This record gives sequence, structure tokens and C-alpha cells, in this order.
Amino acid sequence: AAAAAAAAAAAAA
Amino acid sequence: AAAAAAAAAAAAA
Amino acid sequence: EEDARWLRWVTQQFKTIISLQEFKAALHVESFFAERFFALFDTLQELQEALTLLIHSPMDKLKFLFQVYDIDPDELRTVLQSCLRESAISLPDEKLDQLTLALFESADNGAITFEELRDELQRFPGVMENLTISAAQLTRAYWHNHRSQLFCLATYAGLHVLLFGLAASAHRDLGASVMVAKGCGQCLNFDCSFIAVLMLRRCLTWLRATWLAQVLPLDQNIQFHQLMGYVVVGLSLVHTVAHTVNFVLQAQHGSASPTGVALLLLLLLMFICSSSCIRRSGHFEVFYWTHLSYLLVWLLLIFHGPNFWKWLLVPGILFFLEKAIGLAVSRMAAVCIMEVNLLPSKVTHLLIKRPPFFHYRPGDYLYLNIPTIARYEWHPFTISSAPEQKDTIWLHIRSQGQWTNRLYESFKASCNIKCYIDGPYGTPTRRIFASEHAVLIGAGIGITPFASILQSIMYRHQKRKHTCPSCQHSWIEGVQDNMKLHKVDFIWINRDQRSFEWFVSLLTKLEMDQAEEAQYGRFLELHMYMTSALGKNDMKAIGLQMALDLLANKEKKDSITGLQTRTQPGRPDWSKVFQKVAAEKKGKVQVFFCGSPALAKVLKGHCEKFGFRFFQENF
Amino acid sequence: EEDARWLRWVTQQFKTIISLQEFKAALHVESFFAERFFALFDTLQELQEALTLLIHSPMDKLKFLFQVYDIDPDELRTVLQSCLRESAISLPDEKLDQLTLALFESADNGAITFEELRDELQRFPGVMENLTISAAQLTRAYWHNHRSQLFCLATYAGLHVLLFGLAASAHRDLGASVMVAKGCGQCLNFDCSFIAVLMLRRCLTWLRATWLAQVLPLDQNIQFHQLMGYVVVGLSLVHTVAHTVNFVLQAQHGSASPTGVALLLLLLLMFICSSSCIRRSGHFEVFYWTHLSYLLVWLLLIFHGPNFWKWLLVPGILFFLEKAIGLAVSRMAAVCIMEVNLLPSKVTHLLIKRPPFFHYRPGDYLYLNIPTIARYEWHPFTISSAPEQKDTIWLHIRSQGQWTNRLYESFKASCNIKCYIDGPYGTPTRRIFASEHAVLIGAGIGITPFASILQSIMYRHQKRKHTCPSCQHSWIEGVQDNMKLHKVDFIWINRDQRSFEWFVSLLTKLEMDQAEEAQYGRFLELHMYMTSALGKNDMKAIGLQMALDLLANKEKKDSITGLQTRTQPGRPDWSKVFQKVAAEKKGKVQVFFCGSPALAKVLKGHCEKFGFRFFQENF
Ligand SMILES: Cc1cc2nc3c(=O)[nH]c(=O)nc-3n(C[C@H](O)[C@H](O)[C@H](O)COP(=O)(O)OP(=O)(O)OC[C@H]3O[C@@H](n4cnc5c(N)ncnc54)[C@H](O)[C@@H]3O)c2cc1C
Ligand SMILES: Cc1cc2nc3c(=O)[nH]c(=O)nc-3n(C[C@H](O)[C@H](O)[C@H](O)COP(=O)(O)OP(=O)(O)OC[C@H]3O[C@@H](n4cnc5c(N)ncnc54)[C@H](O)[C@@H]3O)c2cc1C
Ligand SMILES: NC(=O)C1=CN([C@@H]2O[C@H](COP(=O)(O)OP(=O)(O)OC[C@H]3O[C@@H](n4cnc5c(N)ncnc54)[C@H](OP(=O)(O)O)[C@@H]3O)[C@@H](O)[C@H]2O)C=CC1
Ligand SMILES: NC(=O)C1=CN([C@@H]2O[C@H](COP(=O)(O)OP(=O)(O)OC[C@H]3O[C@@H](n4cnc5c(N)ncnc54)[C@H](OP(=O)(O)O)[C@@H]3O)[C@@H](O)[C@H]2O)C=CC1
Ligand code: HEB
Ligand code: HEB
Ligand code: HEB
Ligand code: HEB
Ligand SMILES: CCCCCCCCCCCC(=O)OC[C@H](COP(=O)([O-])O)OC(=O)CCCCCCCCCCC
Ligand SMILES: CCCCCCCCCCCC(=O)OC[C@H](COP(=O)([O-])O)OC(=O)CCCCCCCCCCC
Ligand SMILES: [Zn+2]
Repeated sequence: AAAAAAAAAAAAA
Repeated sequence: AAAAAAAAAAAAA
Repeated sequence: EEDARWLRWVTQQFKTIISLQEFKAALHVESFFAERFFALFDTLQELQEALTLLIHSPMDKLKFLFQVYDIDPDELRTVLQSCLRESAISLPDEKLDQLTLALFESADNGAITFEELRDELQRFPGVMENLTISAAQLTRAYWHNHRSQLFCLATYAGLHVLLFGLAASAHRDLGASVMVAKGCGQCLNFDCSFIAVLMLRRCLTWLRATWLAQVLPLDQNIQFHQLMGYVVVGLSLVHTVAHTVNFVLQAQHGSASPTGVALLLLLLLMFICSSSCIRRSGHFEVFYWTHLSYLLVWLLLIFHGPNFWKWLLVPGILFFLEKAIGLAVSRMAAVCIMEVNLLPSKVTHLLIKRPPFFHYRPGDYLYLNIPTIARYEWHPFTISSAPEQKDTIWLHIRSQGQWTNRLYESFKASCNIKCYIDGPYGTPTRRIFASEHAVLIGAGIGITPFASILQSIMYRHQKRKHTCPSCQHSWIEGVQDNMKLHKVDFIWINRDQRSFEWFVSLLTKLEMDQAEEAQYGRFLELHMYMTSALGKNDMKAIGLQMALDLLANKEKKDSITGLQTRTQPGRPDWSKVFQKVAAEKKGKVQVFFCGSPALAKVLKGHCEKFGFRFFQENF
Repeated sequence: EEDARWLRWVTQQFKTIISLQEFKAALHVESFFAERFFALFDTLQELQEALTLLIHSPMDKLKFLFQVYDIDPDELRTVLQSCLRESAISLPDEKLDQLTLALFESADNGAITFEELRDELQRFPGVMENLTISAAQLTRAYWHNHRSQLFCLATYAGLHVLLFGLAASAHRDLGASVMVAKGCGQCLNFDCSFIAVLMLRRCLTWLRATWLAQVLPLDQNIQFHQLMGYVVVGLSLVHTVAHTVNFVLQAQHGSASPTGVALLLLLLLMFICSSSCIRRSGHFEVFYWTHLSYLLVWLLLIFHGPNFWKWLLVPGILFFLEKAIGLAVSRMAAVCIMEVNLLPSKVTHLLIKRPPFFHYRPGDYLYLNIPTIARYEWHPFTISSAPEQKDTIWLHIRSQGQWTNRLYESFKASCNIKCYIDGPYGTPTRRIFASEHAVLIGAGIGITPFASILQSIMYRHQKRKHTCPSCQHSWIEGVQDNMKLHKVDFIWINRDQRSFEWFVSLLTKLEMDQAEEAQYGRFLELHMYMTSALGKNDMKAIGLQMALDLLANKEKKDSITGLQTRTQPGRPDWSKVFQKVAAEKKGKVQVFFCGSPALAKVLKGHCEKFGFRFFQENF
């Protein structure tokens, strides 16, 4: 959900 | 006078 | 112990009945844990064998839970939610998200695996021990606190009884309805005029500096005002029903009665719009405008009360003197909010660029104004950043109401907003920095000035550590005409770290920054009592916060190991505390308190027994 | 040049007439110098030969004077008195005595001899060059200074014209003597009531901090009060003669007239006792008691002026509010005067033991009280000691009046007297210590706050010089959150060092203490202009003071050689001064002024031309 996108962005960052 | 006593005290000091 | 009792209860329930519903009924639960447990076990033999592996090894229990939830960020979060006995003090959801992201990231590119997650968990120094491992009014202290507020209410009600009685006595001739009306009128004269004075926030900042704040409450003024407002709205209604019953009895011109209808309607407007529902909804300008009619209620009433103009004159001159003494740029500064961090448990952290010639002492508050939130509202907030910090000004703004909630919830949906602060106000705290072995005690939520005070203490104490540039023989100089303390305790007693997770992280930061230096001497000792966590097993949400802060500043557990043993549950034992403060010899102890008056007297007793010099700082 | 003119005049007089009286007549003088000169010479040949040896070698002239006075402390003092052209600025008699004692002592056990006195004099670095060697209203600046005082007097006189006219107009019916009496009465109503307010020295300390002191004079209050007193004593006399002429015209009971006789007598008592002769004589309690009758004049007048109680009410409530707000230990401290040094030119130096929690900013005054002098008088004095000095508090109390003269002359006939100071009051001077290349300019006698400011600047500037204890690599650290200045000028312009010999010695001390460091950078530059000494030949009394101070702290002339060339005579040349300040690049110049407003505008012009940030500090 919202936190999954957060983890994806953190891994991409 | 006053300054003579001052010189005397300074010599004694 | 709990595992054995659970096993006994399961064995007793098993002998009393296995279907999935029966298993849930025996467990007295809907449970994602129960269904997966059944799906992995699929009889009394199967249940006992599964329980024995589950009972008779914490890491094994965590692996069991992992396989249960295994059906990888959102899932690990549920694992940690399952592994927390959220009982009295809790881990805020922001800190939980941070913890789960920290585990998942260092463990792994996609989903994590429990095997390497095990050694990743063991790598965390404090996450293991703090994660619980399992499957599933009348007191003399009360009146001692509230005696000042009770005396203020009693003086108010006694003055009202005096005025009502003196008016109804003189007007005893007129019969049975001019007595009531005359009593209510003589009350309204004072009620309006002095409902003004409660809003001299240019004088409350002056009375609050003095010792008068210790005797009479200066923080209840807004809600003594909301009380005089209600008594006015009641007494004017009784006044009106008295003067209409009187005219009805006269049934069986002048400018006094129609102005009466006008005043009744204006007061019902100031009373309908001033409710909570008007500022709870984001109408902070509508509340301000409809209240701006207190002028028209004050105008009509001069043409109403033949003697009212004297009442309105003394506090009215005071009030407009103040509202004029404050103008556009009196002490304002249209500073820019540099950054806004939303700390956990709904607290907003504002970094507002410091005005060049903005000099404050530690523990000085300021009236904040943010036109995006509310255009004309000025709320006060303590500066929680030491003056030695030159760039910005911190404010930790906990959501305790409708404006502060608006500030938070406005920033959460989203940082250069327009801000007009109003100067530093505060009692001088030079009694602290000129002392030796100060014992800063603080209780409740009035500790935001202790944040500034401890940060300034530590800045000034590290400023007296000189390092030679040539031979690097770093020595410690003596007093520097600003600071004299040889030791500083700090004891923070509070029911729980509800909105003060930033403060727990601040104490952790101070202990980290002066535990690398504590081999030869420890300057600051930061205690913490929680008074609602019955046993140290309950204070496992703070251990998690400290083990999480040890990973932003990569350090060893020995940095906090001082603070871990001073982070105690339940109330203090003041005998042992003061006696240990006495065992050390670093000067003459000077206790400083910031909290309720019942605890203030308890501490004053213990202090004058032990021979310390008690204080009560009012910031 | 003067020697040649003297020789020519002697030759012309000789040819015009030698007896002793004729020689004195030619010299146009009674002269101990003339008689001994005759006795050592005993004709035109003798006079010319003696003059040639006396004309055609300064040390020879001094030996000549020595043999003249030779007929040894008191005699050398006369020699030095003969060798000083006391013209515009002078050497105070205390400094003269010190100089003569310093020469006589180091020269010699009894009387000194001129031969060794010669080399003793040559040993003094600056005494030779500074001892002169010989045988024998309407300006726009004025109104610019006094425009504020003139506007205050004009507002006062205009309000009086208004009240007199409005009263004599309404009472135009009553004939020719009730007009005068009614006008004077309507004036007295205001005169008494507001002659009160001038004595709110608890509010003047607050108005003086603000910028209002720049626009209206707050230091004339005592002598605006002595002016309202005289106008009251005139108007009440006219009121009384009007009401007795009126009763005389009525010739051709009530409590209004006998209270009138009582008020006339009470006012003549408050006017006879308040003269200068009552405090000039050491009656400082008699003045205070007879003035304490302003209560009875204020009492009788309530029973006199039917409308007077409103006038007396507003300023009277103010005045008694203040006199009550100040009680026994409001901010007082019964400190002990540690030592009292009587500096030259009748200035008293008080060292008063600092109260423990007495924190002041540099430039803060205090109200001093000494019951031995005057039991109820509180005079204000600037603290002339930097706050960094922790032991004592200095005050340099120049004899400008009757209390200060009493203090001096009482200590001179004679040191643990009883002293009750009253707190620090003063404008904040943090604008200075947060600056770069400040240019402190001061003019007139309002420089006692610059003593404290310069001492504090130097304390803080030497505090940022660290010396490694191990390898002694002494370095200079940067700013220390208290001070930022890279350079500090100080320009002191005054007509002469009349009572400020302590200040000249202070500037000499600061230059001594930071000329041992100037080899690589000079932090403070201390200028001094004298504006009454027409030429540098006249500023030889200051050279003597500096050469005398170089012998209390044994140093080389190169310590002062910086200050000797910045100790100039006559007014400044602001073009060159500001242009040199500009030639240096040490930051952005921030001129700070403390002096008259005509010079303030001159400096503001030059400053905004050159691009500095002018200020006007009001301390
Ligand atoms: C010196 C001082 C420092 C403070 N510092 C902080 C701080 O750092 N962080 C923080 O979260 N809170 C702080 N407060 C308390 C409070 O949260 C804010 O001052 C202010 O209440 C915010 O308004 P609100 O809309 O949240 O209150 P509201 O929702 O309008 O009212 C709820 C409560 O706040 C009180 N209140 C309302 N308006 C004001 C006002 N203008 N001034 C004072 N109390 C008011 C009411 O009496 C009531 O108790 C401080 C209070 C004081 C006196
Ligand atoms: C902030 C401030 C600091 C001062 N610091 C010094 C200082 O360090 N040294 C110094 O010698 N003088 C100082 N003075 C001025 C003055 O000498 C003393 O303040 C005070 O005048 C001493 O009383 P007096 O008996 O000498 O005056 P008086 O002889 O009584 O009066 C003569 C003059 O002093 C004025 N004066 C009289 N009484 C007072 C009073 N209570 N307050 C103010 N002025 C008064 C009169 O207006 C008149 O101009 C200062 C003045 C102020 C306002
Ligand atoms: N000027 C005034 O009139 C002031 C009034 N107040 C009043 O203070 C009242 C109380 O607020 P609050 O601060 O919440 O109440 P407390 O002061 O009781 O709570 C403060 C902390 O002190 C702890 N504590 C209380 N008694 C003891 C004890 N004997 N030994 C050790 N620890 C103790 C409490 O723990 P536990 O949870 O076990 O109590 C709590 O954690 C407020 O209602 C307010 O009106 C506040 C400030 C000044
Ligand atoms: N708030 C107010 O209303 C204030 C009023 N005053 C008024 O200030 C008046 C003057 O007092 P005083 O300070 O004696 O007068 P000045 O300020 O004239 O004397 C101060 C020094 O400035 C020197 N000076 C004056 N003009 C110049 C110039 N153009 N260039 C260089 N140097 C100059 C003077 O030298 P010279 O001897 O050549 O003039 C004197 O040495 C007082 O009468 C007082 O009333 C004082 C302070 C504030
Ligand atoms: C604010 C509120 C209020 C209100 C609402 C009101 C409302 C009213 N009101 Fe009032 N009042 C008042 C407040 C008031 N009020 C007062 C304060 C007074 C005064 C009293 C005395 O002072 O005595 C009066 C007074 C009054 C009187 C008396 C008269 C005179 O002047 O003396 C009358 C009659 C009345 C009526 C009335 C009416 C009818 C009404 C309704 C409509 N009133
Ligand atoms: C008439 C008279 C009056 C009355 C009746 C009233 C009534 C009232 N009120 Fe008031 N207020 C007032 C007058 C008043 N008032 C004033 C004056 C003020 C102030 C404002 C300013 O400051 O401006 C107030 C203010 C106020 C406030 C504040 C705001 C902020 O926050 O800041 C509040 C909350 C209130 C409430 C109230 C209430 C609830 C009531 C009941 C109805 N208030
Ligand atoms: C302080 C000073 C003073 C003085 C000294 C005086 C002195 C006098 N005085 Fe005198 N007054 C006065 C101040 C005065 N005063 C006044 C302020 C008045 C008021 C006026 C009016 O207000 O109109 C009078 C007033 C008065 C009067 C009027 C009445 C009434 O009540 O109305 C009379 C008659 C008098 C007389 C008199 C006399 C006879 C005398 C002398 C003996 N007146
Ligand atoms: C009635 C009213 C009055 C009057 C008429 C007066 C009048 C007078 N005056 Fe007087 N004063 C006064 C009221 C007065 N006064 C007062 C209130 C005071 C204040 C004191 C105290 O603070 O306590 C004085 C104070 C005072 C002083 C101050 C002291 C010191 O130094 O500190 C003086 C100097 C005076 C002077 C005077 C004179 C010269 C006169 C004229 C006669 N004066
Ligand atoms: C600068 C001036 C300072 C003035 C200081 C005023 C101090 C007294 C303020 C009293 C305000 C008050 O009662 O508090 C609101 C309470 C909740 O208080 P708390 O328990 O949260 O502290 O909420 C309530 O429960 C209110 C109940 C009070 C009912 C009182 C009725 C009185 C009727 C009088 C009629 C004549
Ligand atoms: C906090 C309140 C602040 C009030 C500020 C008051 C400012 C004005 C005060 C005026 C006092 C005064 O005149 O000074 C005394 C003068 C000598 O002054 P100076 O030249 O030494 O400055 O000595 C004199 O020569 C006095 C002559 C003045 C004569 C004026 C006559 C006015 C008559 C009015 C009748 C209605
Ligand atoms: Zn070194």
C-alpha cells in the first residue's frame, strides 16, 4: 500500500 | 607642612 | 510462567472439547495467527506436539511467528506488532515504521528471509531484549494542587454573592422581579468589565515572570474567561426574563430596553460562535470576527447601564491601552519556517530561521503566529533549542487542541510558511548556570524548557574543553563566568512518553554525546521515571527507541548503558534519590523543580531535611 | 621665540630706567624668582651677562631655577609649579604632589642635589619633554541641542496660557479680581498634580531605556520640578493677592479661605526650606522632612479645590503607586564600601563589594544611598567597572553638587560605610559586542559608561587568548558567542580632563595592556581630543600624567607612543577620521555615539556618506 511504495522508494533512493 | 610629613612617612615606609 | 499457564489452559480446554473454530474457541479468539497455525499443523496429538515445539528458545518462537505470517515490508511490520505487549507506554506508529524499515533494509532486494533476518536481529544490540517473545480521586495532594484555583473560583463566587445580595437588599421595595433583575444587573456590570481583563496577554507575560504565578494560576486565564462568558450568558438571560416578567406584571418609551434586545442578540451571537465547533472546523477567522462584536456589546452597554461606564472604563482603558501598545512591528519578526519535521505521536517540529538580533535565555517562550493556520491567533510555545544554537529556533508543538492540530494535520497532508513570532518571554534561569551539582527535577508535561536548559548546559560544558592545535594536549578549563556547575542531575517523572518521544530521543542524544567522555567523569545524569509502567518489563517501548537512536548515530550500547539503568518504571524513591545525590560531593546541591505543588512540597520537605537549597522554577 | 622677545623687552626697559624694585618693575611683577636672581647677580653689564647665561640649554635653565629657589620636598614642588604653563588644561594638585614625590624619592636621605636631580630627570622618559622650560553664543548647534528642552518649556507655557485663558473667559462676568484668581486657580490645579509626576524615578528608569530619551530630556526632571515649584509659588501668591483684593472690594463663613492661609504658609515652608542653602549646609534630613509636607499641601488642597481631587487623583495615584511599589528590600542590598580612593580633582572612587547575585551589563547605572551623607537621598551613578570584574563594583563619583561634595569632603577629612545600592538599570549594549570595527565616539562628560564598556571589551578580548599548558603554543581563537569585534576605535572629545583624570589614566592603562601585543595587530585604538588646548604645546599636563602612569607599571615609552600621537589638541577633523576608519578593512563600521545632538547629526551626516551604520547610544 502506502508503506510498500515507501519501501520501494527507499530502495530506489 | 602636610607634604613634609608625607615625605617623612615615605622615607620611613 | 505465562507459557506454562497457557499450556495448562490449552490442555484443560482440549480435554473439554479439533476443528478450526474449536481451536479458536479454546484460544478465546478471529486470528490470522490461529488459522495459519492450523494450516501448518494439519487431533490432541497434533496440538500437543505443535505446542511442545512452540513451548519447549525465543528465536524459535520468532521463526514460528514468521512462518505463521509467511502465508517483504508490510508483513514484517505485522510480525513486530505481534511481538509487542502494548500495555501502558507504547511505541508510536512512526517509530514502529522506522524500526521495521531499519530491520528490512539492513537484512536485504525483494522479500527478506527469516534465516538471515535472525542474524540481522542479533546484530541489533537492543532490539532483541526489548521485543517481547510470546505467541499472544480524593487525596490531600489533589486539593493541595487545586487550592489556588479553588480560591480564585471562591473569591469570584463570593464577590458575586456580595454584589447580588447588596443589590437585592437595597432594592427590597420593588416586588419579586426587580430584585432578581437588579441583582443580575449589578453582577453583569462587573462580569463584562472584568471579563475583559483576563485577555491582557501583554500583562500576563509580565505577571508570569514574577512569583505571583506560584500563588494564583496564570495558565487558566483563557478558561476562566470562557467561564465568565458562560456566567454572563446565564445572568443576562435571567436579567431578561426578570425584566419581561416585570413588564408582564405591569401589564396586569426609552432607549434602555431596545438596546436590551440588541445586547441579548449580540451575546447569543458571541456565545453561539464561540463554541468549540466553530474552531474545531477550520474556521479560525469566523470565530475571530464574531467575537470582534465584544465592542458592540461594550458599546450598547454604555447606553444601557447608567453606571456601567465606570466598570468598563477601568478594565476597558487597560484593555485598549494594551491592544494599542501592541502594533504591527512591536516585537514581531516575519521569520521563515525553514524545515518542519513531523515527529511521532502528532508533534510538529518547527525550525524557524533565527532573527539576527534575537537573543533569548534558555527556557524562554514566544508567541507563534501562522496566517495559513489562523490569521489572528497567537499561541505561546517554549523555545526548545539552546541559545548557543545560532542558525535556527526549534519549537516542538504537541497537538493539544484545534490550532496545533490544524498545524500538524495541515503539514501532514503535504515548507517555507510565513511566521510572525513575538519575542522571548521568560523567567531568568541564571540561578541554574550559577550553581554546583544542580538537580533539575521536572514532572508532567512542563519540560519543554528543560530541553533548552539541558542543551544549553551541554553546549556551555563542551565549550570549556580546549584542544591545543600544536601538541593536542586537550585540557578542561574551569568556570567561564557563564557556568559553574560541577554536576547536573535531571530527573523527569511523567506518566508516559506520550507526546514526548522527541524528549526521550533528546535525553538519549545527550547521553550519547557525553558517554564517550564519562570514563573520567560524568557531568550530566539523566534519570527517567514512568510512574505508569508497573514493571520494567513494561518499559520496552523506550528500549526500542534507544536502540533505534543508537543506529542513527552508530555507537556501542555502552553509550546508553548509563541511561538504561536510570530509566526506571514507577514512581521514584525520593529517599534513595536524594541520599545518592548526597553521597556525591560536587558542591552544594540546589534542587530546581518544575511541576505540581503537591510534589513541590514533598521535595521541599526531603530537600530541607538533607540540606539542599530547594527552588521552584516556574517556566 | 619667547626668550628673544623677553630679552628685547628687557633691553628696552633697561635703556628706559638697577635697583631691586626697578628690576621687578621692568619684569612687570613680587617674585621670589626675581629677588634671588638679584641676590645672585649682585648694572646694565650684570643684567645683560646674567640674561645671556639665562638665554644662550633647557637643563641649564632648570639648574638656574633650582639655584634661584635654593635659598627637600616642598621646594621641588615650587620648582615644578614654576615649570608649568598652566594655561587651558592643568595638572591636578594631587598629580603634582605625586610627581614631585616621585622625583624626590628616586633622586635620593635628606634634601636632594640638583646635579643628581638632573640625571634623575633624564631617567624619566616623558617628564622632560612635558615640563615647559622657561623663566616665567548664538549658533544653530545651540538651538539644535536645546530644541527638545525648548519644546517642553513651550508646551508647558502654552498649556498654562490655555488654562488661564479658558478660565478667565468663562469667568468674565466677575470683575477684575475673580478673573485673575480663577485663572491662577485653574493653573494651580494642574501645577500641583503634575509637579508630582516628575518624581517617578521608578518610571524614569523605564522611560530612559527607551528611545523617548532621545526626543524629550529625561535628565532635566529634577530642575523642571524646581521650575514647577517656582511657578506654583508665584501663582499661589497671585491667587492670594487676588482673593484678598476681591474681599477688600467686597468690604466697600466657610472652610475654603482658612485652608487657604494654611496652604500659603505650607508652600512658603516648602519654598524656604527647599532652597540651595538648606542642602548646601549639611542638612539633608531637614530638607527631606520639610518637603514631606507636600502631603499636607496635597491634603489641604483637596478640602480647598472642589475639583482638585481629580487632578491629584491621576498623578497622585501614580505617585503613591510608585512609592509603595518601592519598599525596604525591593532591589536594595546593604553592601559594604570596601575601599575609597580620592582621585584628583575632587572625584571619589568607591569600591563596593559586589552582591553575590548582582549581574549587570556594561553601562548600567545604579542608585546609590549612603546614610552617613544623606539618609533618604538616592543619587544615580554609572558603574565604571566591567562586569567581568567579579570582586567589587567601582563608582567614580565626581563632585558636581552638594551630596557628592559631602561624600568627598567627608572622606577627605578622614572606610567601611553602610551603602544601599539599587540594582542595575540601563539600555542593552549588545549592539556593540555584536559588531565589527565598532567606532565608539563619546563627547562631553557622559563617558563613564564607556569606561565600563572598554574594560569589558578588553576583558572579553583577552579571554579569547588561549595558552597551551603543555607546549605553550598560544593561539587566538575566533568569536566566542559574546564578542565579535575585530577592531574597536574610541574617540573621546571633551573640553578638558577636568574631573576625568581617572579616565585618562584608564585609557593609558588599556593602551599599556594592549601595546605589548600590537606588534602584530592593534585591537583598540583610543583617541583623545581636547578642543580647548589650542596647540599641542598646551597638552603637556596629559603627557605628565602618562609619564607618571608609566612608572606605576614600569614600562617603556613605546607602550604609550601609540596613544601619544592619538592624544590631539583641538577639535577633530571628521573627514580624516572617518576616512582613516574606512582605510582599514576589519568589517562594517558601526559608529556609536554618546553626546549632544548637534554633534550627533554632524556624525550621522559623515557616517551615512561613508557608509557606516550610525547609532546613538543613550546611556
Ligand atoms: C509558556 C507556555 C509554553 C507552551 N509551550 C508549548 C509547547 O512547546 N508545545 C505545546 O504543544 N504546547 C505548549 N503550550 C500549551 C499549548 O499547547 C499552546 O500554548 C496553545 O494552547 C496552543 O493552542 P491550541 O489551539 O492548541 O489550544 P486550544 O485547542 O485552543 O485550547 C485547548 C487548551 O489550550 C489552552 N489554550 C488555548 N488557547 C491558548 C492560548 N492562546 N495560550 C495558552 N493556552 C491556550 C486552553 O486553555 C485549553 O487548556 C505552552 C503554553 C504556555 C503557557
Ligand atoms: C544615569 C546617570 C549616571 C550618572 N553617573 C554619575 C557618575 O558616575 N558620577 C557623577 O559624578 N555624576 C553622575 N551623574 C550625575 C550626578 O552627579 C549624580 O547623578 C547626582 O546629581 C548627584 O547628586 P548631587 O547632590 O551631586 O546633585 P545636586 O547638587 O543635588 O544637584 C546639582 C545637579 O545635579 C542634578 N541632580 C540632583 N539630584 C539628582 C538626582 N537625584 N539624580 C540626578 N540628577 C540629580 C541637578 O539637576 C543639577 O543638575 C549621573 C547621572 C545619571 C542620570
Ligand atoms: N500554579 C498551579 O496552581 C499549578 C497547578 N498545577 C496542577 O498540577 C496538577 C497535576 O498535574 P500533574 O502534573 O498531572 O499531576 P502530577 O504532578 O501528580 O503528575 C506529575 C508526576 O508526578 C508523579 N508523582 C505524583 N506524586 C508523586 C509522588 N508522591 N512521588 C513520586 N512521583 C509522584 C506522577 O506520577 P502518578 O501518575 O503516580 O501521579 C506524575 O507522573 C494539575 O491538575 C494542575 O492543575 C500544575 C502546575 C502549577
Ligand atoms: N537629549 C538631549 O536633549 C540632550 C541634550 N544635551 C545638550 O548638550 C548640550 C551641550 O553639552 P556639551 O556636550 O557640553 O556641548 P558639546 O557636545 O558641544 O561639547 C561636546 C564636545 O564636542 C565638541 N564639539 C562640538 N561641536 C564640534 C564639532 N563640530 N566638531 C568637533 N567637535 C565638536 C566640543 O568641543 P567645543 O568645546 O569646541 O564645543 C565639546 O568638546 C548641553 O547643553 C545639553 O543640554 C546633551 C545630551 C542630550
Ligand atoms: C449585558 C447583558 C445584558 C442584557 C442582555 C440585558 C438585557 C436587557 N435589559 Fe439590561 N442591564 C444590564 C445588562 C444587560 N441587560 C446591565 C449591566 C444593567 C445595569 C444595571 C444597573 O447598573 O443597575 C442593565 C440595566 C437594565 C435596566 C435598568 C434601567 C437603567 O438604565 O437603570 C433595564 C430596564 C434593563 C432592561 C433589559 C431588557 C428589557 C433586556 C432584554 C431585552 N436593563
Ligand atoms: C463582552 C465580553 C466578552 C464575552 C461575553 C466573551 C465571551 C466568551 N468568550 Fe471571549 N473575549 C473577549 C470578550 C468577551 N468574551 C475579549 C475582549 C477577548 C480578547 C480578544 C483579543 O485579545 O483581541 C476574548 C477572547 C476570547 C478567547 C481567546 C481567543 C484565543 O484563543 O486567543 C476565547 C477562547 C474566548 C472565548 C469566549 C467564550 C467561550 C465566551 C462565552 C460566550 N474569548
Ligand atoms: C495651592 C496653592 C493655593 C493657595 C496658597 C491658595 C490660597 C488661597 N486661596 Fe485658593 N485655590 C487653589 C490653590 C491655592 N489657594 C486652587 C487649586 C483652587 C481651585 C480653583 C478651582 O478649581 O476653580 C483654589 C480655589 C479657591 C477659592 C474658590 C472656592 C471654591 O472652592 O470654589 C477661593 C475662594 C480661594 C481662596 C484662597 C485664599 C483666600 C487663599 C490664601 C489665604 N481659593
Ligand atoms: C506640592 C508639591 C511640591 C512642590 C510645590 C514642590 C516644590 C519644590 N520642590 Fe519638590 N517634590 C515634591 C513635591 C513638591 N515639590 C515631591 C512629591 C517630591 C518627591 C520626593 C520623593 O520622591 O519622595 C519632590 C522632590 C523634590 C526634590 C528631590 C530631592 C532629591 O534630590 O532627590 C527636589 C530637589 C525638590 C525641589 C523643590 C523646589 C525647589 C520646590 C519649589 C518650592 N523637590
Ligand atoms: C490573570 C488572571 C488569572 C485568573 C486565574 C483563574 C483561576 C481559576 C480558573 C478556573 C477555570 C476552571 O475552572 O478550569 C476549567 C475546568 C477544568 O480544569 P482542570 O481540572 O483541567 O484544571 O473545567 C471545569 O470543570 C469548570 C468547572 C467550574 C465550575 C465553576 C462554577 C462557578 C460558578 C460561579 C457563579 C457565581
Ligand atoms: C520625565 C519628564 C521630563 C520633563 C523634561 C523637562 C525638560 C525641560 C526642563 C527645563 C528645565 C530648565 O529650564 O533648565 C534649567 C536651566 C539651565 O538649563 P541648562 O542650560 O543647564 O540645560 O536653568 C534656567 O535658566 C531656567 C530658566 C527657564 C525659565 C522658563 C520660564 C517658564 C515660565 C512658564 C510660565 C507659564
Ligand atoms: Zn600544546
